[PDB]
Amino acid sequence: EYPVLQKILIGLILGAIVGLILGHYGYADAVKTYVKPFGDLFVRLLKMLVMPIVFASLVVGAASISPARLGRVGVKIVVYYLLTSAFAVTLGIIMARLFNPGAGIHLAVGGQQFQPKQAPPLVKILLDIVPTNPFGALANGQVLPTIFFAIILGIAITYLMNSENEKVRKSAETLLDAINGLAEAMYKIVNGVMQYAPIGVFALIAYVMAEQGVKVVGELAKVTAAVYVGLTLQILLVYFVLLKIYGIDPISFIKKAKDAMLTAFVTRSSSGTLPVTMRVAKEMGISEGIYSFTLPLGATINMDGTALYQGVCTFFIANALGSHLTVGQQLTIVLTAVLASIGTAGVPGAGAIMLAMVLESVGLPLTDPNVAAAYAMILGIDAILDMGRTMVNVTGDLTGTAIVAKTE
Amino acid sequence: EYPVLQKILIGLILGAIVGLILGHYGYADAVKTYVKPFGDLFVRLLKMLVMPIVFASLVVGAASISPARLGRVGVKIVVYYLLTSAFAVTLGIIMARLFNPGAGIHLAVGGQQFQPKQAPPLVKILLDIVPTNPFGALANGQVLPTIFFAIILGIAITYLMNSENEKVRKSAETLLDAINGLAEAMYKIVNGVMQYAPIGVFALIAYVMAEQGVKVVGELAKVTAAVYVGLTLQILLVYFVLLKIYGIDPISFIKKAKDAMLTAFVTRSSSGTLPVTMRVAKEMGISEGIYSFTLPLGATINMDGTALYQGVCTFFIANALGSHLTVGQQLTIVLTAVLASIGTAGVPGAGAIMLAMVLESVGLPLTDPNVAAAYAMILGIDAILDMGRTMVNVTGDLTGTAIVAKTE
Amino acid sequence: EYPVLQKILIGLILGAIVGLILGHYGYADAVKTYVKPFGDLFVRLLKMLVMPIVFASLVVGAASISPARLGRVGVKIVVYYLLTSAFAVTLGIIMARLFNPGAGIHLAVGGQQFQPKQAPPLVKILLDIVPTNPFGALANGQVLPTIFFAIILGIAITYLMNSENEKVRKSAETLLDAINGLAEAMYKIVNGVMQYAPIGVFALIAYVMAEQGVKVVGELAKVTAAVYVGLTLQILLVYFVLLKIYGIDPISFIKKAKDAMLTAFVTRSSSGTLPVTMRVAKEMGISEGIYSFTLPLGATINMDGTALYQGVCTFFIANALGSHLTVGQQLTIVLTAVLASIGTAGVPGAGAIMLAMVLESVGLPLTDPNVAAAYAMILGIDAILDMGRTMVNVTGDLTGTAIVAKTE
Ligand SMILES: N[C@@H](CC(=O)O)C(=O)O
Ligand SMILES: N[C@@H](CC(=O)O)C(=O)O
Ligand SMILES: N[C@@H](CC(=O)O)C(=O)O
Ligand code: NA
Ligand code: NA
Ligand code: NA
Ligand code: NA
Ligand code: NA
Ligand code: NA
Repeated sequence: EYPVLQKILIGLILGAIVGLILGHYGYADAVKTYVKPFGDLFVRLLKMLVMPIVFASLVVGAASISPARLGRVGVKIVVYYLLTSAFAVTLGIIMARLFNPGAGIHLAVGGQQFQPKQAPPLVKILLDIVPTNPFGALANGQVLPTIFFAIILGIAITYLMNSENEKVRKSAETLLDAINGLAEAMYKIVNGVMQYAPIGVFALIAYVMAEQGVKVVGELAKVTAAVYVGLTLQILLVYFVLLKIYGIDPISFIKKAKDAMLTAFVTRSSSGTLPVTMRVAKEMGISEGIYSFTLPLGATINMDGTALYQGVCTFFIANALGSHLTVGQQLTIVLTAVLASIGTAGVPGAGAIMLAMVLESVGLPLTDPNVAAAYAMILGIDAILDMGRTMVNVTGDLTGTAIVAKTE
Repeated sequence: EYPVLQKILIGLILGAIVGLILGHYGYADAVKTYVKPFGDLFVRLLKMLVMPIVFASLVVGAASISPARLGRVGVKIVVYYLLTSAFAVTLGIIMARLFNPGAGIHLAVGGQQFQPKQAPPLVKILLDIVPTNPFGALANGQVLPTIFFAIILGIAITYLMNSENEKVRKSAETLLDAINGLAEAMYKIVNGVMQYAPIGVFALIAYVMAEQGVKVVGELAKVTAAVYVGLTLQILLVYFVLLKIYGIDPISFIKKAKDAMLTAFVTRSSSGTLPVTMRVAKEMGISEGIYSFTLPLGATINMDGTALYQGVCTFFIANALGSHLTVGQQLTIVLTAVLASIGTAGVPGAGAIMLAMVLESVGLPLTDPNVAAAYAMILGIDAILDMGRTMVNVTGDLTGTAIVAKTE
Repeated sequence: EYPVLQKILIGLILGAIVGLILGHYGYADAVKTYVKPFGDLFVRLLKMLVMPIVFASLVVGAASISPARLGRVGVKIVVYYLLTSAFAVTLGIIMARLFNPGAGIHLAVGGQQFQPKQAPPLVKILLDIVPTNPFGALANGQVLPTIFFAIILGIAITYLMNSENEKVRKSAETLLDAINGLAEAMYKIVNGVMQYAPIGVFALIAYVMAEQGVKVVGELAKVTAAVYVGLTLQILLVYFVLLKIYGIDPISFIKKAKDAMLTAFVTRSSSGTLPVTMRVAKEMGISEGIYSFTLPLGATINMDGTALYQGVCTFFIANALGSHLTVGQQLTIVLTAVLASIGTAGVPGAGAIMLAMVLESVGLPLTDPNVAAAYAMILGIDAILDMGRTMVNVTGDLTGTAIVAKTE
């Protein structure tokens, strides 16, 4: 009974209210132990679907599309991704000069120290996209190396169709069918898991507002508004405009990508949201060729929401330490924050941990006593910011896929 | 050559003789390094078949029968499994009052103090039944999450069969067929492995008896006879009885379930016995809809043998510690042992580890010096006790499966 | 554009020359960070293919051929492998008495010490050949357990083809197809990756010669000649001969095993070369039933080149230490090095680590101050000796598969 998109808006509005109120009376722990378990289940059920929906769909996508098209799709979507993420930092820097976050605040030094993780070599990150055991890749996480093998196998399936033989032609047929069976099966599960969505959506914002909704006051409120307006200016001033330029109706696009966004926002897992956003692409008739490859890649590569968050936050820590950033340093963030955004995981809370890499680049390391105590205020409300981020991170990928789709 | 059921009975009788003799002359070391490995190969060979046989069969299972039907079957088998587990504890309690194991014996306090392995939250265990990577589930054991994803998968295939499409209807059929292929194959294998069964049976008891046969004398003899006749009354006073009331011939049931029951007794791994118990279920012509779900679920959930074991051993420790248990402390045993038995793994010797959980609830902890030296005497003959447990643990799943089967 | 078998030879010759030049002028680090990655990309690409190609092919192979044939092929190949490995050591010893590596040399003692790894019991290594989760076998490396289960599955698919049922016989057919689909699909992928091979080959020797080429002077040069002249005399005197005897024209055998021999040489992974060496088998038209099972087993069991290397080194150390080995100690190397060779991993540089095992049997342990400092000279030019080893390790697998196929 009842429409599904309504249930989520009701679970979202009611849950955000129920969270705040329950949380302001000090029931931060009563929500976590009682409410959260239902929001947890919603994420768990989705994660389930990620690996099969991604692997199977993309073998069929790479079998259906031309190997010259797939490669063209690739270069087009990377150029899109890179420029959207670059414009996203500058939008968060402009939002950090418009609003002033932590302008004249002096924070309690010596409270908490942090320890930055040494990032692995670029060579190793790049060579690691080619999996040495595809069964291993599936067996544990690893969407990117899966993407790679999938395409290669999909492509090989096509070459086995052109075969003179009959025994080969059929066995290649039999494989691709069954793989597509799983694919089609998965897209059916996501609907069923979307049926639980409202209950899960309710519980998740109830937890986030109950645990952190009470700390969105003071200079942490002004850093919050700087972000959410900045992200709102990313959806309108960038996506709505680039969809208008490419002749796609931007209003009915939000109609088609509603379920992805609300999941991304609440779930705060770009990775987790993948089977919803992938269905949302099939909803709007984009070829399994294109969206099977662009979405999972964009799940990790394209993070406009994160790119922006790391901008406004770099400025926050720079304002609450006294000294401002050079006009040459403002262009040194744009590069590193896009590099940090690419590198960030499609998992909850990973942006703030990756914000540490864009903090050394400007000159204020996270081992510095007072920088560390400033960072800890932001990490205090990170799950509030995380919600906006992920949603834009996800919206960005779908916007891209739609554009590449109309071009071909 | 030769009948196979006879071979296992010869391997069992000869093995337990050769083991008791060799072990009495102190050749526990020789039988461990020389004979036991042949009994291991049999165990290994069985484990092998579990993942593919469970998964592949249950996908077919959930597609084969109505999603409503599977639901009812579930509620029916859970109501079966709980009541049979609760009857099992009370039967062991009467067996621990009929006999007095550890009646007037004092033990050498301080030999070995045991240690708390903190249990995980039930909310987490329950949440853990949903697998976040179906591959990762299969990849490493994990029967329950696989049961989840399997049913879910199967159920989705059914929906693709009712599709208006042709390309969707065929590729879903193709998939169900391939997965059915695997299922069928793993049944064929378990027949093969069942030919090595006698050799592996021989070696397995030969080791259990060599290692622990001698110690089954004195008060430990009384506690052994307590358990065994208690288990015998579970089969004759509960299984034989409930099979009659439901209109299934108890003796033709025991004939068809023989291989399963023997594997279980010798293997002492309710979980390793799964592919034999699953074959046995198919041998009695039961539907893959029913037994594909019930047997793997019951392999972990329904442990009447473990429940009865924990019963008698609670009374054993209580008698060896002097003070008896109240009528309300005995009704407190019933509930905790049900939890402990369900919570107990289908792996060998695991119930003695969960016995500690049912000893905290009465008021006699495992870290208390003289309880710890009383529990060590039990752990000393646990392999002799484990054989019986596992056998009844597994018999009950088949009994329950058969009963729900006839009713449908 | 351009043939492949030409491109590889130009990459190897130009690459071995560019390597030696760059490294002699101290750029051994420059090659390692710049050139080497390309050569690693090749290895990742091949490795990708090993798990699906080995599994899918052998299930088809074992379903393709008679379980009596496969059994016979197995005993024929094991005999072949053990005999050729034994002969390889006796050839190495004859090279190391003809040449005198480390005759009049006395080394700087005490610089470096080594740590002998504790090898697990043979019974444990044998038992672990049966997997306990086939999905865990694939998931992480584990060619041998896969091999085992693959034959089993293949043989079961067959018995399912003889069933009176329609629904069983078609599902058995469907599964076999989809598995075969993948197998055919992987072989095409190797055709593609072999296109990158010359770029990979060029880089991989650039590295090896840059790092260790310059070290091949003095007494270390005399050992390198000893191993190579031996390995050559294994190719001509053992393969070219045993092939002619069995009636396969050797000259065209080398022609059709070119891609494998050169991948093995440059890549140094007997293991990672397998998808090339399995294709090369198919190219000369050997039955899948035979090479699906001989070649992957051979990758781990049959290492003529390693066995030879261990012979000529066991004679280098002993020469540097001063006191010679007995006639009965030479025959003690023959036995230990065949053993060690069988045990030695299909992975780059493993024979050297395994050389310790054969050294202890002659009475010169690796903990000994001066043995450990001579052994570090051998370990210095290892990649150099490893290239030749690996090639001859693989060639004997193809020679064995070829011979055994001709006898049927
Ligand atoms: N939850 C965010 C993580 C981040 O913003 O760093 C995402 O997956 O996009
Ligand atoms: N062998 C028993 C283990 C136990 O009951 O503790 C089983 O798996 O059923
Ligand atoms: N690279 C060699 C290692 C060895 O010589 O043991 C091989 O894979 O065969
Ligand atoms: Na994203
Ligand atoms: Na990212
Ligand atoms: Na059980
Ligand atoms: Na249990
Ligand atoms: Na080899
Ligand atoms: Na080896």
